[PDB]
Amino acid sequence: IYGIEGRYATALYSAASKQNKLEQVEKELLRVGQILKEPKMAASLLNPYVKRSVKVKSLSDMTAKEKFSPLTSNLINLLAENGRLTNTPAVISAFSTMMSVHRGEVPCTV
Amino acid sequence: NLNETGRVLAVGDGIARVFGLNNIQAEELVEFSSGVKGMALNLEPGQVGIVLFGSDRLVKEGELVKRTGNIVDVPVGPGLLGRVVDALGNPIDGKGPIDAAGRSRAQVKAPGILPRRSVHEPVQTGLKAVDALVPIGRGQRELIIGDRQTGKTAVALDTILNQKRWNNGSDESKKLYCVYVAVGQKRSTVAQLVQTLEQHDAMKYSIIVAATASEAAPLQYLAPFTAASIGEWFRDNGKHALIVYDDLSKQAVAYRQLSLLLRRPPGREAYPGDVFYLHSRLLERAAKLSEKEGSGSLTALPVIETQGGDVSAYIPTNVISITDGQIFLEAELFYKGIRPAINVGLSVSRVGSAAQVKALKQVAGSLKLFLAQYREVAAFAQFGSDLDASTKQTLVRGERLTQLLKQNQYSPLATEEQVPLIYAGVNGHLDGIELSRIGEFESSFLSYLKSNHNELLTEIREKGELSKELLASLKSATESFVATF
Amino acid sequence: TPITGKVTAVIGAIVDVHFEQSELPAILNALEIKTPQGKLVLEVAQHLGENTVRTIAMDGTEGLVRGEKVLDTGGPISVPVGRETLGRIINVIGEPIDERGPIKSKLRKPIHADPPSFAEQSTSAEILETGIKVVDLLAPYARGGKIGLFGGAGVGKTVFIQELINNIAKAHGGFSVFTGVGERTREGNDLYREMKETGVINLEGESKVALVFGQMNEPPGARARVALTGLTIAEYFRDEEGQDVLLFIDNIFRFTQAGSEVSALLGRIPSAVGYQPTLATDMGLLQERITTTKKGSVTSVQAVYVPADDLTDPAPATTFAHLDATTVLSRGISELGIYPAVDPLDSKSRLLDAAVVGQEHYDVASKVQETLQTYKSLQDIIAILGMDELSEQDKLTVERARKIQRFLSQPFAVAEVFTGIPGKLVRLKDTVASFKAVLEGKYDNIPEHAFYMVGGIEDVVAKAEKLAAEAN
Ligand SMILES: Nc1ncnc2c1ncn2[C@@H]1O[C@H](COP(=O)(O)OP(=O)(O)OP(=O)(O)O)[C@@H](O)[C@H]1O
Ligand SMILES: Nc1ncnc2c1ncn2[C@@H]1O[C@H](COP(=O)(O)OP(=O)(O)O)[C@@H](O)[C@H]1O
Ligand SMILES: [Mg+2]
Ligand SMILES: [Mg+2]
Repeated sequence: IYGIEGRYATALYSAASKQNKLEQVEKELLRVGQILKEPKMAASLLNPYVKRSVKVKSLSDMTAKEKFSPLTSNLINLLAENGRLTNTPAVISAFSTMMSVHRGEVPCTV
Repeated sequence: NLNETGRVLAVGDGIARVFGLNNIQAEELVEFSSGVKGMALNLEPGQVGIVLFGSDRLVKEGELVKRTGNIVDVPVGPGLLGRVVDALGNPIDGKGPIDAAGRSRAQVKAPGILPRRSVHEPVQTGLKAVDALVPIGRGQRELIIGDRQTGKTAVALDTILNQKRWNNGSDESKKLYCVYVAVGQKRSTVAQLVQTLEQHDAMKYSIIVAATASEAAPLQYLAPFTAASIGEWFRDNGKHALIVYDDLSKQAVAYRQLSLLLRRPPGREAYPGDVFYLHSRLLERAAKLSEKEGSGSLTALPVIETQGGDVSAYIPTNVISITDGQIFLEAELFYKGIRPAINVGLSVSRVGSAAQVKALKQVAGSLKLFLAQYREVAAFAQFGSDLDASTKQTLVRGERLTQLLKQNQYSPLATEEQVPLIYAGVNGHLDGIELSRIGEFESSFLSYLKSNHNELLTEIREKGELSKELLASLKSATESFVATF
Repeated sequence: TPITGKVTAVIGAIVDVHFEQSELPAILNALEIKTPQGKLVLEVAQHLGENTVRTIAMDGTEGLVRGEKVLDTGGPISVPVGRETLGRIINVIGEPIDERGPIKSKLRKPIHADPPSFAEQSTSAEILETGIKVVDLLAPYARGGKIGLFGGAGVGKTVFIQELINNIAKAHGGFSVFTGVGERTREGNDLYREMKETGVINLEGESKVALVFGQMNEPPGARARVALTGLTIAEYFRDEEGQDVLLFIDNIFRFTQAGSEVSALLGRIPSAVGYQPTLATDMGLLQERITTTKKGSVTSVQAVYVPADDLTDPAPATTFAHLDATTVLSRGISELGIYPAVDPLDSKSRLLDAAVVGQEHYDVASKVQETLQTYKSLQDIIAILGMDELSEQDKLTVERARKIQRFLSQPFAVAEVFTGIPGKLVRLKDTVASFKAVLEGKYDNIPEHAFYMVGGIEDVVAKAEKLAAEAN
């Protein structure tokens, strides 16, 4: 945990919270973690042979067949836009702490 | 954990991307589990680029890597004298460990602007064509550029052999230790070279650094730099050193190889952008030190290999700009019988007469200028027109001076033997002799003085100059010999 | 348990193999793949990472399917060594290709091995008489030394070697190793005929030479390793047997050429001219192994190809430094009809020294060069003005020069089917006296034609007399 990296999820799920996709964005984010642990993935999520806008397309295959698509079909391109798919697992962790602050930050009148 | 260690991610072509090592320095030495050492040149967050000093068939993915904590250095001191070491400074001649006095880094800052002295000390190369036209000076770097199979190494080699005249002496400030740096050459040749040095008892004051082609590219690249530190040693302890690089042309090819393989963008002809900075921070390391520093000095004889006689090339121009002149050698002159084939037209010395011996300075003043006139007249008589007394007179002498400059390899001539010959040339005592006679004339004339007029040779040697009296006797000694036979 | 893997990519002569196990085979190792046609051998090149490796095919990769199973060998490509290889044609892989049964050898060493130590280096200055005028007079070869035969296409590099084998291999006494790297498959067959007829290689009897081929028809991987295969066999007789060996290679250029085809696919940044960055090293490791050591002597005759007749090309230009003798052929000389088209000027050797070939031999040679040189320096004038404008002294040197040049030619027994003239073998002793006699001006009366394609100096005067009867 740090802040800037943790804000990525909070700045993407922030909109998700308004809807309540924390489950579709927190459970999905968990996927990005396993994808990095995948040896075969390391040769694709960090391969400078693909491109800047090409590799982003192949991502959809791991975004429409993993869990992503909604609150993760944006963070996916962003996570692989600059190349932050090395220490991204740290961003997902913050989501678990930021996803719990959204429950209290709501008009609890009922 | 990974601060002092790392795991290899990829390896091939002498390159190894290791992961970890977040406390290793720039250009720091490292050691793999295999035993093979390596050098870190590219520092990146993801991985570290390292170059291998040995084969890479031993490194494999996931291997452990350890650091040395120290910048790649080499043993230095008198001990190396007569020994043959490699880039790193390890013995390769098989004659025991290297007994060094200190250890200095590969990359050393060039001497200061303040601690310098103008070059005034000559460097007897034993080559008449050289010591008369383009003299060498303790503290300068005289290039030896030319095509393959011309005589580049020759010039250098004979120089070392000539130093035997003073290294066997007692005086230190007069001696001159030699450092040959073989780079790109085959072990066969190096072996034969070192054999030749011994055949002349020249190995005792000579240090050799071997970086044959077979070795890894990083060795050939580091070879010159480490070798320079070896020589710098004398420079600092108030002694004189003479390093010869042969050749920087190969070194750049080697250094080009690390760049391309480390995926570093090429400049022109694939050479790294800073390819200039490769030879600049090398040659500048040799210079004459201040009296406060020790009056020490380091002379450099860089060697370059042109293609098809094209000096307009990328690497050669880079070095011509740094060196204090160059001894151009043409293949075409070699066959014509000019050996060594030194083109005076293009060979110059920036230090000039300052470095030349005072005695030899007198006997040959406008000699280089005269040889320029000769080629001017030689080209103009091509027309096939008759020549008057003037254009033929200079043509007669100019043609013989060129024949007097021809000297056999492995045959260095003292100063006391060069002065007399040049004397009889610039004046005009050879004009009345046939061209195919100049040959034996040299040997005969020398034997004449060593037998009769030997006193004069002894004065020229010690004094190193020509007095009003010495000229008189020398004048009469010449004319007397011409009359003989 | 045999280590096994699966293919992940197949681009040309480059196949990427992946291993599930956490144990990966080192570099320079072999691999095998089961096929209906036989077995395809691979060679590790570099570890791309992620338990994936990059390898170089040894044969055609047609039919290879992604994910196919790949078996590991456990050692770098090895080849049988010993007297058992003699009289047998070995393939790049190290298997018989002459259909005469498997080579039952005692030991089998790998093609990859480190170059001799500096202390192991042994130098020699012994002359080697070939019988070739333009050589034994100008750039004589040395015993157990390195020989190089540069030249463009169709200049006479092989035909030059063939003669060397017809004159040295016979009266040698040791062993020989011929290795055709990237050459006409046809020349190999005809070479086989010659070895049989001459009796150098007797099927029923014994033989004096081993035949290793990696012809151009074979893919790049093979054209790259073949040179190593042939060399491994010869270094055996050098250390193990410690006997004189003649190593004939043709052509050595294919070695770097074959490596520059794959360097691109390997993912290397092309150096200038397209050649791979590591040209100097690779070529280095090869030449450093082909040398004489304190255990045995080896005389190597390597032929080098010159792309677009350019000697400044990085390939040949890095070859000169690895040779004790260099004999360059210029197509500008062969077109004149002069053969061999040796260029006396460019040709160099290490034996051209009076302290070896004798003082007189040194002087005669030098005079020949100067004379030839003076003819070249006036060539520009000749085409423009002519000899009429040449001075008396210059005009005499030209004719004499032109006489010396034509005299350099020599009928080759191997090339008799081209010249229609029986071979002519000339001794070094007679050659020196011959030119020396021409320099003295003792044959300025004889016409130039009488010097063309002539063997012995006696044959010159003989041929001059025959031309008198033909004049009508
Ligand atoms: N002063 C000389 N007189 C006559 N011949 C010479 C002289 N110097 C050198 N040579 C001859 O020239 C040949 C090559 O000389 P040298 O070794 O100097 O060339 P090089 O510049 O070193 O070329 P490379 O760099 O390829 O070795 C040798 O065979 C030698 O005999
Ligand atoms: N000594 C020679 N005399 C005459 N012709 C020769 C000689 N050597 C080679 N040649 C010419 O070369 C041709 C064969 O070329 P080759 O020598 O095989 O060239 P490459 O060096 O490319 O193999 C022949 O037709 C022949 O005329
Ligand atoms: Mg040299
Ligand atoms: Mg051929």
